[PDB]
Amino acid sequence: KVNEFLSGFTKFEWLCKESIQESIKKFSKNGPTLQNYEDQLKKFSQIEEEIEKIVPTYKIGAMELMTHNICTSLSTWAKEWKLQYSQDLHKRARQL
Repeated sequence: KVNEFLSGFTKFEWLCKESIQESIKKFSKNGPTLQNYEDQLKKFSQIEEEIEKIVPTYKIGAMELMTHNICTSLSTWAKEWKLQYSQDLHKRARQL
């Protein structure tokens, strides 16, 4: 049951791979539009919605889990991409 939770949450673990700078740099090399940047910020806010959606806290048999730790991890991981987006926005302004 833990692993079922974990499988539902691999999509959220995607943060760990996406946190690499190379992914955001490939997407930035794509030269996306302002609407695209806004779409990534919005998908990011939706990620945050899922981060607060840590409702499952069922005691796994006779074991109680610490979900707030996971939530905090996800939130920090998250914040990474927003700071990345601000820093690339500034250099777009620079070049153009």
